[PDB]
Amino acid sequence: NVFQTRAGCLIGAEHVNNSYECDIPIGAGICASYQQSIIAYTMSLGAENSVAYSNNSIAIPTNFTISVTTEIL
Amino acid sequence: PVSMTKTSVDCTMYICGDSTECSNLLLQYGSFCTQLNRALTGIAVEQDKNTQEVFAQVKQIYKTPPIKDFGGFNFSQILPDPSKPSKRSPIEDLLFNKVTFNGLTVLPPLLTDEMIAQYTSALLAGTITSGWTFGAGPALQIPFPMQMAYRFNGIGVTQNVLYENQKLIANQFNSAIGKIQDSLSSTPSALGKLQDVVNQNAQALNTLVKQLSSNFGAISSVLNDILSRLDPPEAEVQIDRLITGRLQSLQTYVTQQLIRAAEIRASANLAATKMSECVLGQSKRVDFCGKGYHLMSFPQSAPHGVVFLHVT
Amino acid sequence: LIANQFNSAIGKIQDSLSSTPSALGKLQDVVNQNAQALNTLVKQLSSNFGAISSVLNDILSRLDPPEAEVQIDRLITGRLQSLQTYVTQQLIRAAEIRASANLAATKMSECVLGQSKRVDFCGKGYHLMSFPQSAPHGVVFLHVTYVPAQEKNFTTAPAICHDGKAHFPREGVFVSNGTHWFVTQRNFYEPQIITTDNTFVSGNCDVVIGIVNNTVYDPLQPE
Ligand SMILES: *[C@@H]1O[C@H](CO)[C@@H](O[C@@H]2O[C@H](CO)[C@@H](O)[C@H](O)[C@H]2NC(C)=O)[C@H](O)[C@H]1NC(C)=O
Ligand SMILES: *[C@@H]1O[C@H](CO)[C@@H](O[C@@H]2O[C@H](CO)[C@@H](O)[C@H](O)[C@H]2NC(C)=O)[C@H](O)[C@H]1NC(C)=O
Ligand SMILES: *[C@@H]1O[C@H](CO)[C@@H](O[C@@H]2O[C@H](CO)[C@@H](O)[C@H](O)[C@H]2NC(C)=O)[C@H](O)[C@H]1NC(C)=O
Ligand SMILES: *[C@@H]1O[C@H](CO)[C@@H](O[C@@H]2O[C@H](CO)[C@@H](O)[C@H](O)[C@H]2NC(C)=O)[C@H](O)[C@H]1NC(C)=O
Ligand SMILES: *[C@@H]1O[C@H](CO)[C@@H](O)[C@H](O)[C@H]1NC(C)=O
Ligand SMILES: *[C@@H]1O[C@H](CO)[C@@H](O)[C@H](O)[C@H]1NC(C)=O
Ligand SMILES: *[C@@H]1O[C@H](CO)[C@@H](O)[C@H](O)[C@H]1NC(C)=O
Repeated sequence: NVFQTRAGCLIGAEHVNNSYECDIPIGAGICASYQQSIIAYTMSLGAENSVAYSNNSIAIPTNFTISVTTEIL
Repeated sequence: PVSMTKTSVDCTMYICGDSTECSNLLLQYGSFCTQLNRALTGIAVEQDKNTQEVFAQVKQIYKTPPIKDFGGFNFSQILPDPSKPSKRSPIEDLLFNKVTFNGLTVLPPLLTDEMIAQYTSALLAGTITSGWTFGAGPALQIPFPMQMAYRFNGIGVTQNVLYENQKLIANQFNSAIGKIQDSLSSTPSALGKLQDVVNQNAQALNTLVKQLSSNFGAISSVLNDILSRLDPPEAEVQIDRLITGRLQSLQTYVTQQLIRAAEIRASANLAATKMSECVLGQSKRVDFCGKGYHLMSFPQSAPHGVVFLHVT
Repeated sequence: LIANQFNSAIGKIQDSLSSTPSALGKLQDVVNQNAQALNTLVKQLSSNFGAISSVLNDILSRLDPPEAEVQIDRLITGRLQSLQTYVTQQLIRAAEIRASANLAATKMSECVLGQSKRVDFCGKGYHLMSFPQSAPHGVVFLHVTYVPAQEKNFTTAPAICHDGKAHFPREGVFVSNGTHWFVTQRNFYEPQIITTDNTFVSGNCDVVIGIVNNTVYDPLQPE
């Protein structure tokens, strides 16, 4: 309905607890996206990851992929 | 420096205020400040692009293990401090403490300082726990002394030197890390580069505001005085001079902002390159990642900028 | 397998370029900016700038020179100001495009004409090679890179103690599969027997921290 942010306030968007990749930047960590209505949330920087570290543990790849990507200039 | 403050300046409120007659006269000049508003908005978007390109280079948010024992090396000065209500490292806190209408608006940045600190923490944890692997695919854990042995091997020194002088090298690293904080705290001119950007933007805004009190040949610098003292057929003559002066001042401000934004974008591209090469890997380029043979780098967020700790 | 992966990657890249209209947004952005600047410059010709009319022919055929001079001067001032604004914007955009072109030339020199050790300069991963491709007012680089995958856990030691001496890996790294010890390259798991031709000796077993006991094979002992 009505949500108050740091970049002003937003009317017509439903504020949620969830977090997704930013779709429409609003500001101050707030982003909006269409799901069916318009939602406003706090953008997530990425999936949580915690690599297991000990003084004597190593990880070595056993297999590989050849990847081709495009860069436009 | 990475980004500068996002400023949005409105035509009709700055040149004419809330005067309908002045707006009707301003319509005769065409779409000059549709262009001006567009340029300022483009600069505002480019600032968020700069911050995204510098800090948002890693996908996952890596975390350091709860037990922090890296074979004598300790990163307490660069890892986030949970005691403070900011989740900033002590050096980041010192950096954040060292740096000090008329239609003008300041748009908040897309990424808050806490989110930039989370990005910096993710990069630091990835570098500590997996070396340069996490920047080129999956994050493969490696013991920190073994990683430093690889980095020693990467500059033409056999890895047995590090193993035979491990605790000495750890002591030297810790001492230099502490001296970085002492030098930053004891020198107020350390962060001059960021302060220059802040001062330049503030000076430009102050001059733009102070241009509103210039007569420009009119009988008065206040539009309400001209409206309250004259009839339309004579007041339009004075309002025309005021409009000309204020429009040309706004154009000067927009041009200066475009050039300075080009400066800042160049600096942000350089910062992104340094984060990709000095931090996510080991660089063979001379003097690109500090004096001496590069071993590693540690990023630190700063208000409107980035600070690299080049271990060499 | 590598050839099959390369061909599959090329096919996927072609399909992604074909099926996504937002892939080439940079060149489209440049074209749109230039076209819109030209449109604004042309539309500026329909503004009076305070004159009686925005058409020079009407002013000329309606007024005598002594009184039409003021209107012509106002039109000249407005149009000159618009043209100067357009020229300054074009100069700034041209500087940006020149910077982008210098970056593209550097990428062509370092990624295509050779192999680059710079991280993330020629694509994400360990750069193998690159292929240039022409685009309207631009260049598209196809970065072929090596991405490791399917890693697994190993117990590693900094050195191997044998005959009261410390052995360090010459090229790879010491790993353990649970009971035995091998030496393998860092970017690929190819375990091998720890011999004297893939390790070097430096000092005794009292200085290195975490050194473990194991037997170092000698290729000369059988004979
Ligand atoms: C390394 O990766 C490739 C694919 O990236 C694997 O190839 C697959 O092998 C399985 C098992 O034979 C086949 O069913 C798939 O069709 C193969 N895929 C491709 C694209 O060729 C390969 O097996 C992996 N190597 C190992 C030892 O696991
Ligand atoms: C990591 O180095 C830091 C340097 O700040 C050490 O932190 C200080 O440790 C002393 C005792 O050695 C305490 O009196 C201080 O209060 C500590 N400061 C802070 C901010 O915590 C830390 O002990 C070192 N860690 C290890 C494992 O040796
Ligand atoms: C670790 O590797 C060693 C060496 O390859 C393995 O020992 C082999 O085990 C197989 C299966 O039992 C036997 O057929 C071979 O003769 C063994 N080789 C030697 C040289 O003894 C060992 O099983 C592996 N351990 C684990 C836990 O995978
Ligand atoms: C690795 O082997 C060495 C010997 O090659 C072991 O060192 C022995 O340690 C015992 C117990 O302290 C002493 O009584 C012996 O005199 C030592 N021998 C030598 C030659 O120094 C060492 O303990 C072994 N390491 C492990 C972890 O078992
Ligand atoms: C979002 O989460 C907080 C958790 O502190 C909760 O109190 C709040 O009600 C949630 N918002 C909505 C709209 O449910
Ligand atoms: C290695 O073991 C750890 C133990 O916590 C586990 O989290 C991790 O997934 C394992 N790594 C691999 C590559 O399977
Ligand atoms: C790893 O940590 C354990 C726990 O303290 C310790 O006993 C072991 O020696 C450590 N290994 C190395 C190589 O430092």
